[PDB]
Amino acid sequence: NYQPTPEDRFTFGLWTVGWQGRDPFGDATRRALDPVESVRRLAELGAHGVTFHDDDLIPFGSSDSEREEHVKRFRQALDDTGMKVPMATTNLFTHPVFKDGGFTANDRDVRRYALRKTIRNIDLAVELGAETYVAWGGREGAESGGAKDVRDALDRMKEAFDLLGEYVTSQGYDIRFAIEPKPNEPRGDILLPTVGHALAFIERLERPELYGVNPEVGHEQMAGLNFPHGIAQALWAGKLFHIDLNGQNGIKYDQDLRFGAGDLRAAFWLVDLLESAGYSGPRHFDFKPPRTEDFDGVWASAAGCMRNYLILKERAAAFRADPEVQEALRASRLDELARPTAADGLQALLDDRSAFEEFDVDAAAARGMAFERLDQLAMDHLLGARG
Amino acid sequence: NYQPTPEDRFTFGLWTVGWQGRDPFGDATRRALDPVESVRRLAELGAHGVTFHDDDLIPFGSSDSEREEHVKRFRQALDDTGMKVPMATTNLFTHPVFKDGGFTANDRDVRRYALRKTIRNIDLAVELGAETYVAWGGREGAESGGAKDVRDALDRMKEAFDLLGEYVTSQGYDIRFAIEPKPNEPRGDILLPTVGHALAFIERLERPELYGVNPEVGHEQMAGLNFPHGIAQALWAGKLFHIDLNGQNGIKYDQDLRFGAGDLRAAFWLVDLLESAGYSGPRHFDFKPPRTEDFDGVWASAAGCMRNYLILKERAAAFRADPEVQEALRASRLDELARPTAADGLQALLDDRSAFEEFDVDAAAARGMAFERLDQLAMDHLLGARG
Amino acid sequence: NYQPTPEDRFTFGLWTVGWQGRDPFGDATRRALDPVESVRRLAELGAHGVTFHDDDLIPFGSSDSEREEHVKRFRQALDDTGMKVPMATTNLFTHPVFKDGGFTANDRDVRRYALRKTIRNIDLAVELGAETYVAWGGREGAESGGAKDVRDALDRMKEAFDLLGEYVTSQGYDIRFAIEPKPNEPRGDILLPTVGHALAFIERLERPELYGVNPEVGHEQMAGLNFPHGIAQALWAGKLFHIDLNGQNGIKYDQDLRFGAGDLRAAFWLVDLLESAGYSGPRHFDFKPPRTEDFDGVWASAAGCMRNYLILKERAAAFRADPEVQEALRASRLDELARPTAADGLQALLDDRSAFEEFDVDAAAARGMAFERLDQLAMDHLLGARG
Amino acid sequence: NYQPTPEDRFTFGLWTVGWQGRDPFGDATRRALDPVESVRRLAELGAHGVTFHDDDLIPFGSSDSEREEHVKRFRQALDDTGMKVPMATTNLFTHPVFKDGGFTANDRDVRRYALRKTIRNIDLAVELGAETYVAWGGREGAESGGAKDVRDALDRMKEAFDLLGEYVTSQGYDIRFAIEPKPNEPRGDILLPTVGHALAFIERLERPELYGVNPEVGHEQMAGLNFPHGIAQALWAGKLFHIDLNGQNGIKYDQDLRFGAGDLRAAFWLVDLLESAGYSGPRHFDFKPPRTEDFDGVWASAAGCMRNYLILKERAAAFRADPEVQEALRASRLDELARPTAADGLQALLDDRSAFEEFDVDAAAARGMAFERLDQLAMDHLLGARG
Ligand SMILES: OC[C@H]1O[C@H](O)[C@H](O)[C@@H](O)[C@@H]1O
Ligand SMILES: OC[C@H]1O[C@H](O)[C@H](O)[C@@H](O)[C@@H]1O
Ligand SMILES: OC[C@H]1O[C@H](O)[C@H](O)[C@@H](O)[C@@H]1O
Ligand SMILES: OC[C@H]1O[C@H](O)[C@H](O)[C@@H](O)[C@@H]1O
Ligand SMILES: OC[C@H]1O[C@H](O)[C@H](O)[C@@H](O)[C@@H]1O
Ligand SMILES: OC[C@H]1O[C@H](O)[C@H](O)[C@@H](O)[C@@H]1O
Ligand SMILES: OC[C@H]1O[C@H](O)[C@H](O)[C@@H](O)[C@@H]1O
Ligand SMILES: OC[C@H]1O[C@H](O)[C@H](O)[C@@H](O)[C@@H]1O
Ligand SMILES: OC[C@H]1O[C@](O)(CO)[C@@H](O)[C@@H]1O
Ligand SMILES: OC[C@H]1O[C@](O)(CO)[C@@H](O)[C@@H]1O
Ligand SMILES: OC[C@H]1O[C@](O)(CO)[C@@H](O)[C@@H]1O
Ligand SMILES: OC[C@H]1O[C@](O)(CO)[C@@H](O)[C@@H]1O
Ligand SMILES: OC[C@H]1O[C@](O)(CO)[C@@H](O)[C@@H]1O
Ligand SMILES: OC[C@H]1O[C@](O)(CO)[C@@H](O)[C@@H]1O
Ligand SMILES: OC[C@H]1O[C@](O)(CO)[C@@H](O)[C@@H]1O
Ligand SMILES: OC[C@H]1O[C@](O)(CO)[C@@H](O)[C@@H]1O
Ligand SMILES: [Mn+2]
Ligand SMILES: [Mn+2]
Ligand SMILES: [Mn+2]
Ligand SMILES: [Mn+2]
Ligand SMILES: [Mn+2]
Ligand SMILES: [Mn+2]
Ligand SMILES: [Mn+2]
Ligand SMILES: [Mn+2]
Ligand SMILES: [Mn+2]
Ligand SMILES: [Mn+2]
Ligand SMILES: [Mn+2]
Ligand SMILES: [Mn+2]
Ligand SMILES: [Mn+2]
Ligand SMILES: [Mn+2]
Ligand SMILES: [Mn+2]
Ligand SMILES: [Mn+2]
Ligand SMILES: [Mn+2]
Ligand SMILES: [Mn+2]
Ligand SMILES: [Mn+2]
Ligand SMILES: [Mn+2]
Ligand SMILES: [Mn+2]
Ligand SMILES: [Mn+2]
Repeated sequence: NYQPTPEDRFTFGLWTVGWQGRDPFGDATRRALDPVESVRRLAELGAHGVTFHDDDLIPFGSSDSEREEHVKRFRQALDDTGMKVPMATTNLFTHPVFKDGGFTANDRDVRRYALRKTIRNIDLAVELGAETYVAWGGREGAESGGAKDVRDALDRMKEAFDLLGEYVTSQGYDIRFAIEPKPNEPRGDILLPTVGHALAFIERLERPELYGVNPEVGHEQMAGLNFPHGIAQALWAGKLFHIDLNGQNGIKYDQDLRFGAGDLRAAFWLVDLLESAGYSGPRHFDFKPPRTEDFDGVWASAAGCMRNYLILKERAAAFRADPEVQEALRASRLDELARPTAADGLQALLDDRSAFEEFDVDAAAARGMAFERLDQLAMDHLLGARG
Repeated sequence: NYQPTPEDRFTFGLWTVGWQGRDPFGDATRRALDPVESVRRLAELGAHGVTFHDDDLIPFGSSDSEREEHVKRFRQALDDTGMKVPMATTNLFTHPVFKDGGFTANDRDVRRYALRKTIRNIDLAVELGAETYVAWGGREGAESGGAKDVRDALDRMKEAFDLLGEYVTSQGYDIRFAIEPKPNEPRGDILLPTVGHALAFIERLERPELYGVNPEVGHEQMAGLNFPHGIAQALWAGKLFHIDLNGQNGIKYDQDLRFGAGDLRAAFWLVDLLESAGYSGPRHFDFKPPRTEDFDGVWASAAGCMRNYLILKERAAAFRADPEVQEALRASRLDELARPTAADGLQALLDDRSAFEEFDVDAAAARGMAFERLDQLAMDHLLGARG
Repeated sequence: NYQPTPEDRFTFGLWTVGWQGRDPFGDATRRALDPVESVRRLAELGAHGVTFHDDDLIPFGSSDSEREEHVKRFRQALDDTGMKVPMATTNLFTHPVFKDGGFTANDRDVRRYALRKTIRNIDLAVELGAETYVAWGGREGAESGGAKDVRDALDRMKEAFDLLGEYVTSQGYDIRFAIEPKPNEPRGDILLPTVGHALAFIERLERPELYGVNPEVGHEQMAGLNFPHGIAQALWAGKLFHIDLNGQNGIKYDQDLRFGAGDLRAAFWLVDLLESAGYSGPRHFDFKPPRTEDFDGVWASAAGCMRNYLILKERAAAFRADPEVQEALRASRLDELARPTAADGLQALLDDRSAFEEFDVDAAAARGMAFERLDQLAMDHLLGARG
Repeated sequence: NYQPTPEDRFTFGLWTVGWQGRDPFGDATRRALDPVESVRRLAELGAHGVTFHDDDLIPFGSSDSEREEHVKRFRQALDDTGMKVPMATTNLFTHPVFKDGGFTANDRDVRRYALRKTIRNIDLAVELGAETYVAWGGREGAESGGAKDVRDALDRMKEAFDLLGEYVTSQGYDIRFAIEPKPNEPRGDILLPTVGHALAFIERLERPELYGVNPEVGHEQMAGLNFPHGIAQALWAGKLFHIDLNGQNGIKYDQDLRFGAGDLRAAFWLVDLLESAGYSGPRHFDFKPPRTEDFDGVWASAAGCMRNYLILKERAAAFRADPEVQEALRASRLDELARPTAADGLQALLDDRSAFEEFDVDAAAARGMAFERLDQLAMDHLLGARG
């Protein structure tokens, strides 16, 4: 049961299963994985494809010829396995040159370099067939208030994305950008810290249609935000281009637990919303097998990502299909929420005495919402306890 | 020193100093304040003006004759003191009818009622000279995941704000709207939980130019976010129509401490930003004197709000004027951040070898940012260890 | 399925199902419940018993004769239904006199009054057969740093509990005290903010054996702490006298959701630990049906508390009984954790070359912990997805 | 002004200024610092001393001859500067062997190794003149609920500390132990997560008088707790053996900002408490110059730590000396808090009608606490708006 297949569109970053277990207080506990090994093992587990930072696939500082060779080996593995590369991204955070940012470094020469590094890898992404190009500005921010004028930083962020827009437009590429928010870590505060801030920003870009969000479960949870609500907003705006799935236990460092771990109920409501909305993008896992684990545990953790998505999918489908839930949805007036408030228009509203002068506010107030019964059906479904 | 005058544009909600001290675990510790007394006492302390919810000024359910009497008394005290009313707002949260929201209540009739109640108060705000009308959707949200389809709720929110914009335009009113975010409380999760989410939503409205944000110090802090950063993004977008100033000690219930209390450094960096940016709107305090206090403490706390703003203004000004700080700003390349990355344009960037093949990435990486020195000069100035 | 009965030892505060829905931003949405009604309805749902604050059962300020009458009616209901009263507590937080605390009010006359109120209700608790007397110092704390010398406050807290100890000892009562931690709300910071701080404090009391903790799921979660870890510590110390069960979604105001809601996985690990440890005290629900609900929803929410405990119990028992989990526990060396580190003693340890000079650190390092596979079995069990 | 001198007892970890800037998302930005250089540079800035983990001073795996060489060089620099070594500690977290803990690793052999590694360094700490030996159980904990039986882990922790106490007693060493709490990071939840939990644990040890706490400003803040309150509880218990001073901006990853940065008011109230209490231990900074910084910024940040302590000391002293503050303290009844509730004893309290039947609860309730005025005088003093 719950065996994933390519139809489920599960993808993994090379850096996920490849994470060697180095944390701020600890050395690596696992050897480096060859990207080819990761492609084959994930394919065997039922993955649809993989994603990469430039520097995951090609060691920083490789010559043109070594770079060709890294890419060729990886392509070969993709071809043998049928694995795809739906997304790609830039490492603008590891090299010490990026210590104050890539696109919003105070040093202009660094910001230019950030863009050139990005553009080179956009060409590679396109060659590999990537439809989304993720930007995570992990170094864009500050630890102190006078280090970063955030209005200037946003000008430079806009300038950078606008230039990327012009680049992909000039080349005739079908690739869209997805901005991945995170509120802090490894900067004290990161710019565009949440889905909202990234959606807002995108509207000020010269070609806003080329840009969307790549939200991450744990990142919105590091600001204590409701992740399914934020995905709903992104879907309402037409901007959910990609998603990173994982787990997180509240407000703390970014844990990057396998999906289903962390806030299990929020995972449930998330699957429900994505499936209800018909989200057709990759179900991409950005997680890290804990450094406690050997390679067998790495693969178990990867497999558990996909397993939990499928169990949740089944329970959410069973919840939405249950006629008793559908009656509960009516009792709670979810159907009334979907009706326009005033299709009759402003003047009709103002002339409607029953909306104000004759509104019996106490009778409306007395109506229970029936949300707890609804939510207990949802719980019973999640837990497969439908009595 | 630090005596506020009405030119400082300090305003207060009636519900601030008028808070009777009822919290979820306790009864009122103070008697109701007549709004006349609030107006007079705040003017004597050097306030510029007051703001109100409809229900602070006119108790819910008042007859027309009671309404006229409450407004007449309030108008006389405004007259007598010279106090302005720059902002007003609707209470769409207290009354049991609003338990599932106003604009996004699942019941349609409640949504229409919310709109009518709002509209009525827009008229009154205009009569009193308000330039901004705030919306705080405190009840818009959910405790449980099935209770609220967030995409439908956002359709309903957009409808409501669009109708309000249609109303003010049809009436020829100069007033603009400001959305005040809050992440949670009294709902488990509130819709448009942060400055980013509200900013993004506005761009989807029919007349986006009529709508900005009214961010609150404590509310962004309740999501663990950087409030000065949030304000910078609002200013960058042209959307800082109004602000609520107060204090909060991290991620917990909404404390509404006096301005200056809570995160003092963030208060410093906020004042620096507002004053640097030439923000010309009201410096509005949304705070609650703690229920420990009697009426004499109410006034002390309100005076404290204004005094802290002025002390921090002086310290920020001394910081910016210090020749050591200016040299520090240059050593930290804040001036370079303000300049374009690639005003030579995309093709010149792509052709610039110094941006990529010939960029000495180790030399750039080795150059310290000098942020700690800069930040210590800021601390020195804040603490008055430099004048 | 999952029908609760008195054998499950589920209890409810009168104030839980009786909460009228007043929050800091909202009026009551439900009428007051008669305590007799609450006793009968809970009995019908399969509850074992009820708990009370003095002021839930007897309106503050009742005369001796009205007080007798309130108590008599309640006793009658207990007798008809067979409901018990295993715990009782004092309201030292609602009346404005307690605005700076009961036991640690700065005013000495208030602290004395706090003790007299408490002692009167301890006599009533005993008469009703209560074995635990809970203290929740919801008002003990501060909003500002100079208001409360916390060393003095702790002296006064110790003095108060020591006097209560002497009282119950002098009267020959079999009643034990359980201190309920909460980190903040309605004070900015509450004294003894966590299980740890309360356990620590108890060790400085004159008769520490008379005192334990009454931890609450949501309260430890408001400090972002692992609730099952804290219960484990309390059980390790012999101090888990009582427990409050409910749900909470991270770090925010105290939500008091029905149990199972909030952090569902932490609910699972909690049930597992309590059942594994043979906790024999009440399974007491301190929750509040959301103010969205009418009385039918109040009773559904109460019923869902108990239902979720039973589902979780079943899954946790199935997890612990599964031989495949037992092999996984061995693979992860949980059994080795339970063995003494050095029963051979200090000198033997120092003479053991294989523990240091000849310890192959790299071979030990290479061993995977197998925790992810273990945890995925736990997930599969929780979700009833054992494939 | 505010030049530190060695009498101020300011100490620094080698790992503080020596931090090379490697974080989970980035490589080192600074070269390794020779501990000799750290000792010399900190002495010139007016430090009192340094502290170390075994592995900071002697790289993991050093031969005896390398060990002697590293220690000789360090001893000469201590000699040359007059710098003390008041505290030392074990690195039981970096090496992959410690991935599931040292003292509470599930594998027994790892636990024994942790103890032997610790013991060896206790000898060295004593040789260098340390009075305190810190334990920080950074790896003791779990990511998942089944991985760690917390009751068994606490049996193992107690065993370990008891063995260490047996060791120092058998050797006749004057050294005492201090447990440093942290709630999470690098483990999902760490055991003994706060000051309270560590304090409670100590009372269960065989020789509790040998053990206190080494609380860290940022660590308690990572649970959203009040650090000055935590310190007051440690002082009240006689257990504040050592302290780590730094800064943190709320609930997130461990920032380790310089002291003064982060929550400035909490830093003020901490200094007031330490100085009022006559705390005589080291003022130890556990901070990391941000990786943005070069070596000149490293020194600026370290100097900033000491300077902020001294500025805050002066401001707290001026606050306590101000005649208006003294009157404010009396108006707020801080003096009454310091006096007993009922030194007349239980029977006199029970017989005192003024404590109950005849207590005028409305008059007491009406008396304001005047905390806001007091707190504004504190703000004035902190900001230098009063001298
Ligand atoms: O206190 C934290 C720091 O101390 C130790 O030196 C570790 O080796 C370092 O990597 C760690 O992050
Ligand atoms: O953007 C690509 C990825 O970059 C880094 O690995 C991040 O830590 C991550 O969350 C992100 O999803
Ligand atoms: O930081 C604020 C300054 O930089 C901004 O990004 C704007 O371009 C400029 O007009 C403003 O005055
Ligand atoms: O009643 C006060 C409420 O409405 C106002 O618009 C406020 O800014 C919001 O913070 C608050 O709770
Ligand atoms: O901003 C918050 C306050 O504003 C309004 O006056 C409400 O009536 C009050 O109860 C609320 O808590
Ligand atoms: O102590 C009894 C109860 O008192 C109050 O109702 C609290 O808010 C609660 O959590 C506690 O459990
Ligand atoms: O606040 C600190 C003072 O109060 C304490 O609780 C002690 O009893 C006293 O010795 C100390 O000096
Ligand atoms: O390496 C630094 C580590 O060990 C020390 O004992 C520290 O106080 C702790 O905060 C830290 O991470
Ligand atoms: O420091 C703890 C580290 O552990 C992880 O959560 C993976 O288990 C990383 O995301 C993090 O950097
Ligand atoms: O002050 C109102 C309070 O009364 C209670 O019922 C306590 O008996 C609490 O839940 C509620 O918060
Ligand atoms: O103007 C009519 C209103 O005025 C009052 O009489 C004042 O006492 C209200 O009770 C009534 O509805
Ligand atoms: O001191 C004012 C604040 O304190 C509380 O009463 C605590 O529950 C809040 O509701 C309010 O914002
Ligand atoms: O303010 C929100 C209120 O709602 C509750 O969570 C119950 O649904 C209360 O615990 C809280 O006071
Ligand atoms: O700098 C180390 C980093 O390298 C990555 O693999 C990115 O490719 C990240 O997960 C990790 O944190
Ligand atoms: O003292 C022996 C040690 O000294 C070194 O030779 C220094 O280069 C080490 O490699 C060796 O183990
Ligand atoms: O600036 C020092 C701090 O910044 C980080 O590098 C961010 O990941 C932390 O690990 C460290 O405490
Ligand atoms: Mn399938
Ligand atoms: Mn990128
Ligand atoms: Mn600027
Ligand atoms: Mn969790
Ligand atoms: Mn992440
Ligand atoms: Mn991600
Ligand atoms: Mn809103
Ligand atoms: Mn604070
Ligand atoms: Mn607020
Ligand atoms: Mn506000
Ligand atoms: Mn510019
Ligand atoms: Mn049963
Ligand atoms: Mn009590
Ligand atoms: Mn004192
Ligand atoms: Mn949750
Ligand atoms: Mn609670
Ligand atoms: Mn409780
Ligand atoms: Mn420990
Ligand atoms: Mn801060
Ligand atoms: Mn730290
Ligand atoms: Mn530390
Ligand atoms: Mn005393």
